[PDB]
Amino acid sequence: SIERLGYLGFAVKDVPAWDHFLTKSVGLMAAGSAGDAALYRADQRAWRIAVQPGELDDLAYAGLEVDDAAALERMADKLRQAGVAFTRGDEALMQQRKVMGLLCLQDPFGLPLEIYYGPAEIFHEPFLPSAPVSGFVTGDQGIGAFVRCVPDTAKAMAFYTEVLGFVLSDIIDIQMGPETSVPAHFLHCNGRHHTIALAAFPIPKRIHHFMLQANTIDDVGYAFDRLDAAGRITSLLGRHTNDQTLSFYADTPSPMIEVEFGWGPRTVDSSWTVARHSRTAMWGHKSV
Amino acid sequence: SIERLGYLGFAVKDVPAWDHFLTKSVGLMAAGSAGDAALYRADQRAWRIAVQPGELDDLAYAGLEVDDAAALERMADKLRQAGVAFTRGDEALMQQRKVMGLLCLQDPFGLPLEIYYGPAEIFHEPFLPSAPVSGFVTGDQGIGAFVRCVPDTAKAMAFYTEVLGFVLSDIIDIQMGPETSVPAHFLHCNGRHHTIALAAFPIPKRIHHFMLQANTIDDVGYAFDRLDAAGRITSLLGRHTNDQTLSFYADTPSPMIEVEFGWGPRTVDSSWTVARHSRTAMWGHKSV
Amino acid sequence: SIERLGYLGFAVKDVPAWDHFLTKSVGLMAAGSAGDAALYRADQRAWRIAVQPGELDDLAYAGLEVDDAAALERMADKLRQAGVAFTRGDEALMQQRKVMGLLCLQDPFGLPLEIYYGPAEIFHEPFLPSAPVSGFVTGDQGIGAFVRCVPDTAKAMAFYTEVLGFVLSDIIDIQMGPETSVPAHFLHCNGRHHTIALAAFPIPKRIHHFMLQANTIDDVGYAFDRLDAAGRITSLLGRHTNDQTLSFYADTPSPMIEVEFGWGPRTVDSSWTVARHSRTAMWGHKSV
Amino acid sequence: SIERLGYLGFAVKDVPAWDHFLTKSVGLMAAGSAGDAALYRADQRAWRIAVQPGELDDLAYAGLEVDDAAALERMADKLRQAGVAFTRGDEALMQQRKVMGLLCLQDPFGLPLEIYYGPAEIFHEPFLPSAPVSGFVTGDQGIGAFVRCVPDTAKAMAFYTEVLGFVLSDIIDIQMGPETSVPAHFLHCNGRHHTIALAAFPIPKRIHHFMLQANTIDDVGYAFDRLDAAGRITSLLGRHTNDQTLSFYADTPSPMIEVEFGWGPRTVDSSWTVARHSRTAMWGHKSV
Amino acid sequence: SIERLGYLGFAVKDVPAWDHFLTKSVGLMAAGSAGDAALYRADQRAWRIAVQPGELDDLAYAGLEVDDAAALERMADKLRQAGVAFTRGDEALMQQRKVMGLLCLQDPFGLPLEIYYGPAEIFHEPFLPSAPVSGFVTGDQGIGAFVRCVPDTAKAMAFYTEVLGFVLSDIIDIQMGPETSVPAHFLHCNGRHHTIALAAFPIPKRIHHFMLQANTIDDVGYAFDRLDAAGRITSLLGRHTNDQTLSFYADTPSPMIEVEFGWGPRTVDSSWTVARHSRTAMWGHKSV
Amino acid sequence: SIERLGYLGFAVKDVPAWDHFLTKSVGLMAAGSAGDAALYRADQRAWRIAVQPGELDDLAYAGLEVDDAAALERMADKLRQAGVAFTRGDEALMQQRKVMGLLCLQDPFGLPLEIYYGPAEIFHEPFLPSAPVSGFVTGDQGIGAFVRCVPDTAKAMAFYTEVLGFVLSDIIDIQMGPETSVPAHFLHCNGRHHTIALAAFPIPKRIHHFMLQANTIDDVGYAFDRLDAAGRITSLLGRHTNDQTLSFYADTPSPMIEVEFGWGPRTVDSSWTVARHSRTAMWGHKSV
Amino acid sequence: SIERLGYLGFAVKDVPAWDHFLTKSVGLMAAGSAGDAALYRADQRAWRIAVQPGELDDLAYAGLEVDDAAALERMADKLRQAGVAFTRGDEALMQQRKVMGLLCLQDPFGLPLEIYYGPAEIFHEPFLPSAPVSGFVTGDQGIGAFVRCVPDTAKAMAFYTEVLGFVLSDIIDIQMGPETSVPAHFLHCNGRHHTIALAAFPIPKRIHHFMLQANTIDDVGYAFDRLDAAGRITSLLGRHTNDQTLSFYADTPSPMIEVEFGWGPRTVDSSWTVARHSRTAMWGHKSV
Repeated sequence: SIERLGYLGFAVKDVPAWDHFLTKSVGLMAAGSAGDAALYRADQRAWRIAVQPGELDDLAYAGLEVDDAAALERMADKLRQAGVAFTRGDEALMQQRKVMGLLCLQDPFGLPLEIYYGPAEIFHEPFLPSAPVSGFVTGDQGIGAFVRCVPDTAKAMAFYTEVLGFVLSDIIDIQMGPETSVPAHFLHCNGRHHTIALAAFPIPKRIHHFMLQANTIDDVGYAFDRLDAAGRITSLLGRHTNDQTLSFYADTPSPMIEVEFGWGPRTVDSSWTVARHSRTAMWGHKSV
Repeated sequence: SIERLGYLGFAVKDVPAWDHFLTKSVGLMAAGSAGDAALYRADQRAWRIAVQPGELDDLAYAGLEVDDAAALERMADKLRQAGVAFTRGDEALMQQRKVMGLLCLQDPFGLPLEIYYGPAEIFHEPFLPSAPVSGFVTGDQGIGAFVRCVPDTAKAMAFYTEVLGFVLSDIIDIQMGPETSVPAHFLHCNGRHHTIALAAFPIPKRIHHFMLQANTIDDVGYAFDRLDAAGRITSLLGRHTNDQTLSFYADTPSPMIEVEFGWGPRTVDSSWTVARHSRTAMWGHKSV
Repeated sequence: SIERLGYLGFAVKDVPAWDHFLTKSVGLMAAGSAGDAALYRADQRAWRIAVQPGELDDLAYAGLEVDDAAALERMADKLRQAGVAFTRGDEALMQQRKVMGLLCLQDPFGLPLEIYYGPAEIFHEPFLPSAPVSGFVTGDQGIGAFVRCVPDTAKAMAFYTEVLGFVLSDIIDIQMGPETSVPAHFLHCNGRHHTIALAAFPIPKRIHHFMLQANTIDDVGYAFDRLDAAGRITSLLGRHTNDQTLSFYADTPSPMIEVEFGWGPRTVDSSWTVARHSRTAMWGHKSV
Repeated sequence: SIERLGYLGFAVKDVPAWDHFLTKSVGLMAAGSAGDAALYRADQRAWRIAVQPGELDDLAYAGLEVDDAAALERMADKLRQAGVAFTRGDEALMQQRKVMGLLCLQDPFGLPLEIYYGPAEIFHEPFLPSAPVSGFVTGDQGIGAFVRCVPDTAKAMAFYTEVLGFVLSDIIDIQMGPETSVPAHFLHCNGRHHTIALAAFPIPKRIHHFMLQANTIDDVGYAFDRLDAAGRITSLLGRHTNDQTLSFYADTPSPMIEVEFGWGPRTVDSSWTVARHSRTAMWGHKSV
Repeated sequence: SIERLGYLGFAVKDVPAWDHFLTKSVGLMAAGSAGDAALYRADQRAWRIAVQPGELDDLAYAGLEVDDAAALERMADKLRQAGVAFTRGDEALMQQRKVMGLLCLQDPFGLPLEIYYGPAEIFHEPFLPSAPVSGFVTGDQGIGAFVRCVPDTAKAMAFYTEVLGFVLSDIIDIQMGPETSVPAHFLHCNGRHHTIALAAFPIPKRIHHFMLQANTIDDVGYAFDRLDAAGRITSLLGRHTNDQTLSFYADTPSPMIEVEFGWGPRTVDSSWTVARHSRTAMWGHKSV
Repeated sequence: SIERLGYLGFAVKDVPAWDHFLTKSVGLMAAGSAGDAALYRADQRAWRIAVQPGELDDLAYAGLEVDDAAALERMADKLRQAGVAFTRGDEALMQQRKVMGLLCLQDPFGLPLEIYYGPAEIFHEPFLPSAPVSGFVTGDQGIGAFVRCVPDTAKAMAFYTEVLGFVLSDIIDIQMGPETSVPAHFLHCNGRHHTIALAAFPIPKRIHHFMLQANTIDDVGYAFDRLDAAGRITSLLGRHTNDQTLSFYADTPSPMIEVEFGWGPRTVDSSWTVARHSRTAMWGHKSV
Repeated sequence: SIERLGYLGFAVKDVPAWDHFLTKSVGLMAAGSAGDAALYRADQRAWRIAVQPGELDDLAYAGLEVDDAAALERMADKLRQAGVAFTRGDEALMQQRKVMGLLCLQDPFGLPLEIYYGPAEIFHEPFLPSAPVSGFVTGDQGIGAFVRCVPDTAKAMAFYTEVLGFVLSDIIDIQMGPETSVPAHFLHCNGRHHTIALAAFPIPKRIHHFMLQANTIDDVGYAFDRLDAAGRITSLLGRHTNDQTLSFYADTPSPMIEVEFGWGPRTVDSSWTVARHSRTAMWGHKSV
């Protein structure tokens, strides 16, 4: 099974705006380029987020990491047995993403996924944030999480759990209208409460948002002000019911895609009980 | 196997007396109603104890929790293989108990059991006790425990262990008369020393008592005085030989059903050795 | 010297609104009455805040605590030597405030102060909050703090430091207009970063606000939502530069008097260096 | 000033009953005799409690310890300056109490006090309790405490504080009748919340009770049962408002003198604030 | 497999001498009798060592504990499969040893073994040592250990490992004469470095010695002096190479059987590497 | 007495080279300018190091901090009593250094010193290093230290100790030639092993070097490589005998002035014993 | 699978130079001889490194340890199944290496390997270093590591992983020339980041170097100076990218074989992710 979410690639209309957003606002470290993709770091990895020009203004691919070569062949076997089409990344792609091997596939609704092993680390170029952020919580929990929009949550659930090995943490019924709610399913594949959530939102984007976790509450507080100065805040500070991440939300430069910048969630394990929540926020998160 | 005891429902003759008892005396939080049942909370769960009108003046049902949907189907399989009759809770029942799925059955002596998964949590309405109690120890150990009266301990034991997956912790020989004792069997299904004890007491009730565990010794001390002011104390403070819960006992408003309010027990695991004790109390617990 | 701020008395136009505000919103425990004053508790003390009817809609008095009878006589000596008028609280007043002895005086600008020793504690009636708040940080640091408006900060400073024994922690230049700032002086008399701050604000009230410190960040988060539901929020969540209290502000029912509800500040001692800050907030606290 | 209470001597009508009481019930170690006094140990000291035959059935003397020879001469100087009569213990007395030097005096109401230094320790005969008690909390806090009955609390207070250097911790108003209470004053001379309390009780004895502090709550629980088997319990388990000792009370064999056997109190220091309490118990301690 | 050594029974010529030895010297608690056996306690168990009259002056039986009824049936199955004769303890024997079930067998060289489950605990009669010893280390590691003399170590090894499930920890070559050594094999069945050691010593007894582990180094030091006063010391204080127990040895009243009284050994687990040592002592243990 | 070294000002020939050196190499944060001085930060202070153009290529002034206004007047009194000339910084100077008050003087050999209180902090502009350094150890220990060259160590010693209140930590005899050594005296004024060392080196500069302390050993390791890439290393990694700072040395752009970048020293207090060392390095620090 | 590297044997041209090197420089304890091999200790083992005369001037054999006799037979089975030739060490060899059993084989490129169990420990002759080194980190992680030169890394990898059970930790691309790098594969068999690394270096030796890990950073610092005094340093202090060992390198007396003396690495487990690094050093390690 997938061990963690390791990287994200966005294809966007305003590369400079994304560059400023990820560095001066979010605090990531600019790390050069690979092909037409600008690269950004959050830790020791050669890169975590890639930004390339494109009309999509959306997530273009997600990297799903495994721990070694044999694990990757086992994922190939799982894909074959499940009838899921995939191709093996060629040398150029391997070089482009800085990995030792990868399988290219899509989820049932067209999001390209890349299952890989052997990513590049560059400890000789220690991480230096572009804005005051003490650091990000990554490690075995990967880069963070994202909320995947899908037209059929049950169909998406079967794929992510049965094929990729993610596990359901819990569900939140997100009230949309007076008598309309959407059951968001939160899935884990390691200690991070969730790495991918699945929801049938009426949004045209592949994802609703991606989440990064910072080391301290002040990191979050300071980041709020930077995004507020940029005019991008979409939520006040708040804390989620299920993972208890204390965060705020802001718009990325791609319309309808937000970022969640947070701190201090609960983590999970094999004893996590599936439960249901009627609200996204235990406190705060008022929409603005 | 069952992971924990999650809820209890009582059917009683004096609903107002039970309401005052659970709130002003015990300290639980009133949490509205579902159908004709008044609901009470001890933590983040939407409810833990339900009280409905009825002539039984007894425990009407017990909710036995599992961690996910697949676990529930596996319990269904265990019931089928064991020849234990059960039905699937319909939508109305699921809505009534605020769960995602449930199986309805009885133990061999008529106590209705509900095996469920996916309970509702309401972190946006943080727990507020009705009396000075710092909190209850629940979490993975469930709401607490109860002592189930049975006519045939061996028969009850086979069902709870072989069918439901509980495990024997230890036995106490409870001296009843000059040359008469009853062997109480204490069963666990998680870290709580026991969740269900089985005993052939000559009492007309389904249970002898239910137990709640508070966070501090002062919680217990203060609760003693509140129940004493109410004229309900049945035991002085004391500590059990087997789980070493330091507690007192009091009458509930239903005759012959008591409550045990305690603190600081030992917890168990796979290395817990079956042992036998000749007394219920290491110290205290004098009957009054 | 004064050891800590122990109590506050308000004289207000809307006693019921203050009652609801302190209980359902802030979380204090209603504790009966003394004379025409409604009493509120935050801990083991018989009372911490008193609310009496009056047109002032302001702080009517502040209780400044010392540790014993001899300390009180020494404060009397300090007042005499400094030429500050004072009277000794009579039996009725002692009974009213539940103290063993008190001196009644005013600060140079008319705020009545009561220096006392021997307050009443009622551990047999353990604290029970009226809203979900885990508890307040009081103890040797007293009930909290307040910001005292004065027409002459230097004059006020001499009195609070030379006569009462408070000590300057630091200064914040609070920008009021384009080319106008007010130098707020923050004074301590124990580990609390400040107990009284002195500022020449153009506000008609004796105080700008009073501050209570809760045990957890969630206490603060939950309280924000309760005050927001009441329509009283005046600041978003934020953190101060000098004491690093993470808080929000809200209006009390008395116009121009606010409450600050906070968590997690730095504490001080004899090694605290006087420093100057150009902003009140390290992050957040946007005015709304 | 006095550093700690080091020993107590009782003169009683039933020496065998006291012997059984201190050993089999309380758990002290029999330690032979000195003259006509039977000796009992609680720790490394050669003795802590002495029992001699006499019609008093009361406390005959209390040993007040200082840390060295010079400290004792300084106490002599304090007594001289205060006009308090005293004599120097002769060689026989020094040998009898196993000390290097002592001053013999009385408090203003006739209780003999012995101020001493240089007590004997016998680590080569390690402490062995006579009943199951894990140990007593003594050390720098001395053997324990006692409540001294006096006809004039103010007079007693001046002596214990001004002459002997004890310090007021707090006061409890002990309700005796419908409209009658006695203000008990609790005095410390080290970390123990109090070593001597002063109260104008209408009891014919020099003391109301003496208190010993055990290491664990189980020590207390087990001791309760032993004293209950002996028919001596006078209070149920409970916890005091001021020192928060969790204890029970029992009769000694001398009528109107009780023992308090407790655990887990708060300790004090130079920052302890004088406060007043309206009840002796935060919870429990119901009289039986 | 066997979980721990739970009890030992000796058959001796001088019951009074053994009684004094186990109580006044070793510190065990006398606990009455069962049949013609005097019982001794080291902890919460109703008994740990039994002493009965007999000419053997040797270990008469050893109790090997398992955690539950099913485990005992599994041991029965192992014995059957291995062709090892055994009988089921009858009611009288079960009553005599205070257990819920037992299998009676012998090791290949005639030492009676009793495999049992469900021992009696008596927490209402808390442990009280007969001599100054703070306590013994037992719990999941059982009562202690013994060194079993055998004529054929390989044969004994096969039985204890293959049949009973003990595991080899390490070996010490014990030099007997100028060119003669005996390879002692140390076996564990839990965290205790060893519970049974196997050695081909030329001693007529079933065992060379049994070992008890005390809580502190002072326990050991004080015990040394008590056994020295009794004229029983056989070794000076020392520390073993393999388990690093710091101990001394003394004679029991049965000739050629000693006791080892120790403290502070290393404990083991599944990662313990088999190693060989050329000496029994890292330091000390000089024979006297 | 002086509490800590708070700031340093350099007057240099190559401002751009110093700018690159302090930011890209050392890791300090550029913080704008005040007058013709470029400012650099290491923490929450508005500035720590100032660089202005000048032919000196040397330390132009050192800021010595005290905790409050009264402390500054007391230093003025000490200067007056000692006959040391000083002037009071005017408004322009106060504005320039961002302090509430300052005294301007020189040490006996012409180094300008500024004794000040009330420095500016800017927590709303959190520290962001210009190179990968996790942070600096400052706080109550000030910015760091420097080694002051003097022609007469005894004369310098009398001034720094008797007038400014520094305290001798220890001495190192620094071997210069075959039969020539210089006794460097290391002085503290807080927990930092030394803040100023005094040595009669034959160097034309006011100081031999200044020292900054980083949070981790990796900070130091990474910094070494950055300075090595710049061609500035003067010592290999090493650790001092007296403070046990683990550091390396590098040239600043001003000839004969170096920087020491270190980690992990011992800290001092009132119990630090004056001792003498024959070498500067316990290990390493080979000159290159 | 192999549990750890337990010993190394070198065959060298200058035995005295190796003797001085391992004792006076590295700090190992001389431990006599076995046959023509001089023995050296690093801990409780009778020996860790053996040095015998020979023209090879290279590693002559490596001892690979397993935990018991059965484990060794299982390794024999693995060798048989894989078609790898091996012989059983005879009595003389067993005596020579001080082990209870061993299999002699070679890796695919001629390095003799000895798989063994039951090594000799000599706690009665406690370790005494020959130079100031506080101790070495060995225990379950074995003596240390070595870098094995091979002509075919894939072939070597298959043998060490598939046959011996080592596991790939990570890879470093070691740049040799302008457009030439060698992919070093680092393998673990316990918590030590690696025990054997495999690399196709163009060196005539079996190994590039062996590594020892000392307890403290000062151990490393002091050792650097000792090797520098000997003229043997080949690298400055530095820290590796992958295991983060902070070390230096020095020449052994055998040309082209070095020693790495280090401290403070990361350790591994089953969750270690295979990653790739482009440099050997995160910082330092400049070649000299």
